[PDB]
Amino acid sequence: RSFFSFLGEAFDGARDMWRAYSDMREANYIGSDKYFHARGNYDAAKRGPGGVWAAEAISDARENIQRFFGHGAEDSLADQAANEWGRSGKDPNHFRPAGLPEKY
Amino acid sequence: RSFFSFLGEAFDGARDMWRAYSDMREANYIGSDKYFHARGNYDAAKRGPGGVWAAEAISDARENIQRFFGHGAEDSLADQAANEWGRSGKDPNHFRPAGLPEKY
Amino acid sequence: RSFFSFLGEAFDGARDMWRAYSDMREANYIGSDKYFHARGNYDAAKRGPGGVWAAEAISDARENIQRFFGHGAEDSLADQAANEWGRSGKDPNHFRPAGLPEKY
Amino acid sequence: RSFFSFLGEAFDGARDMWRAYSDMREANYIGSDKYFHARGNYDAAKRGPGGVWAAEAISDARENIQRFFGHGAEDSLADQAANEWGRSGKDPNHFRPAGLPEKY
Amino acid sequence: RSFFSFLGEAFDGARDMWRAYSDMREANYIGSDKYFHARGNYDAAKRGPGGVWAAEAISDARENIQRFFGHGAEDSLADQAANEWGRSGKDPNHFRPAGLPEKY
Amino acid sequence: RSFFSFLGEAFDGARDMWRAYSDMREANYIGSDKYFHARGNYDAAKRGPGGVWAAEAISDARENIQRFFGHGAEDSLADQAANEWGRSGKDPNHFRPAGLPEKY
Repeated sequence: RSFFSFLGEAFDGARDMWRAYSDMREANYIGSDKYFHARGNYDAAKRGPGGVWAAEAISDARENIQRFFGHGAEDSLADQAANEWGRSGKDPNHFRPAGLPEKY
Repeated sequence: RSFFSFLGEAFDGARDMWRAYSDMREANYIGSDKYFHARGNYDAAKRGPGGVWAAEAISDARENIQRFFGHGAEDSLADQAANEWGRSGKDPNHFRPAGLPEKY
Repeated sequence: RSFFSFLGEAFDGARDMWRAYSDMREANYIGSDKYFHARGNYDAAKRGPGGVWAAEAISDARENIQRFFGHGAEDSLADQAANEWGRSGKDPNHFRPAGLPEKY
Repeated sequence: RSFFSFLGEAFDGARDMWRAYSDMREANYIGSDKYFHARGNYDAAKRGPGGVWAAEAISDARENIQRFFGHGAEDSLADQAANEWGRSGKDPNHFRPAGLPEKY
Repeated sequence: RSFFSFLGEAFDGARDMWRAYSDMREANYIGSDKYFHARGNYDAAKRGPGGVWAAEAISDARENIQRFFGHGAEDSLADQAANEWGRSGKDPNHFRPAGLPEKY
Repeated sequence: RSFFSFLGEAFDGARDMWRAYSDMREANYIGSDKYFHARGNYDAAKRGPGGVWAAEAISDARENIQRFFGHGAEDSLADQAANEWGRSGKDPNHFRPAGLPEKY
C-alpha cells in the first residue's frame, strides 16, 4: 500500500509545485522567486516522501533547463538554496516579500 | 522556435526512456539493467538537447525512487555509469548481454 | 523565460475553460450558456497571453465540434459573441442569469 | 451534447475520487478508509451519470489491484459496501470517524 | 520493484487496448467487434499482470458506458465472452473475420 | 457510437500531427515546413472526421502561437495553404523536398 501512497504523494507534490509557479505568475511581484520556490517545495514535502521526491525531481529539471537557455551561474545557486529550505520543512515565509498578498 | 523543438525533443526523449523500460520488462533478460538504462539515454539524447535534459531528469528521479524503496548503494552506481554512457552518445551495445534478441 | 510562462498561462487558461463547463453542468441553470462561455474566456485571458491563446484554441474547437454534430448556425453565432466578450476582458456578469448562485 | 457532458462528469468524478484518496493521506486518521471510499463515490455520483460510471470504474480497479498484491478477502468486502453506499447517494458521514476534521 | 513493472505493464496494456480500437476504426470491417475486443485483451494480458488488470478495467468500463447509451443486453454478452477469451491468453484469430487484412 | 469513434479519430489525429513535427525535427531538412505541415494534416484527416477536427484545431493553435512570438505574416500564409492541402485529402508529396529520406 506504501507504493501507491508514495505515487499519490508524488502527483500531489507535482500539483503543489505547479501551484507555486501558477501563483508566482498571478502575484507578478518582483523578487518573489525565492518565496514560491520555497513554498512549492515546502507544500510538496508536506504530502510525504513522494512529495519530497517529486519536488526534487521538478526543482533539478527546472534548474537544468534554465541553465541550458542562459540563466546565470550565481542566479541558479540562489534558486537552489530556496528549494532546499522549503523541502527540509523550514518556513517559506522566510523569503516572503513585504507587500505580497495573504493568499500566497 | 528553438524552445518548441526543445519541448518536442523532451517528450520524445521521455517516450524513448519509457520504451527502454517497456522493452526491459518484455525481454525478461537477467543483467539488462544496464544495457537499458543506457539505450533509453542514448535514444533520448539523439533527439537533441531536450532529449538529453529529459533523459537526465528521468534517470535522476528513477535512481532516487529506487534508493528510497531499498536499492543497494553499489547497485545504484552501476545504473548511474550506464545512463551517462548512453546520454554522452556512446554506443549502448557496449553493455549488451550476449543472448538478447535483435529487436532490443 | 517568457515562453515557459506563456505555456503555464495556457495550461491554467485550459483549466479555467474546463472549470467554466464543469460549473455550467453543476449549476444546471437554463440559459446560462453565454455566462459560462464569457467567464471561462475572461478567466483564461486574465492569466496572460498564453491564457488568451488557450481560450481561443478551446473556443474555436468547441464551436467546430458542435457544428459537425448538428448545432444550428444562428446558435453558434451567440456562442461566438459570448466567448469574444470575455476574452477581451469585458465583464462576464453581463450575460449573468438573475437566479444563478454567487459561487458561479 | 449529452455525450460530451457524460465525459466531463466522468473526468470530474475521477478528480473527486482522486481528492478522496488525497484527503485520506492528509488526514492520516486510522479507520477512515470507509468514510473516504463513500465520500469520493458520493461526490463523483453527484456530478451525474458520467461520475457514477467513473466512480465504479475506479472502485472496481482499486479493489482488483489490492486483491492481486495481498489484500484480505473480508477486508475487500468492507471496501465494496462503503463504495456502493456513497455512489447510491446515501450520506458518507455515516462512516465518519468521531475525531476527523470538518474540512474532510 | 514488482510494483513498477505492474504499472508499466498496465500503461502498456492500456496502449494495446487503445491500439485494438484504433485498428477497429481503421479496418471498418463489419463483425469485428469481437475479434478486437479480443486482440486488445490478449496483447494487454501478454504484458504481464498489470496488463491483465488494465485490460479488465478498460473492458468493464467500455461495457458499462455502452450499456448506459443504448447497447443491447445480448450484444454486451458477446463482447464479454470475446474479452475473456483474449485475456486468458487464448488465440484471438479464433474470432478473426475471413476478409480482414494481415496487419490487424 | 459515432461519438466515441470521433474522439478516438481525434486522439489518433493528434498523434499523427505530433508525429509530423517529431519527424520534421529528426529530418532537419531546410524547406520542410510545408511538406510537414501537410503530411500531419493528411494523416490526421485519413483517420476520419475526428482527425479532420483535431488537425484543424492543432494547425490553428500552432499558427496563432507562432504569430505571437514573431513569425512573419507572409510566412504564416504558406503554412496555412500547406495545412489545407493535406486536410482535404490531397497528396502531401506535392510539397516534398527532393533530398528528403524515404521514411518521411
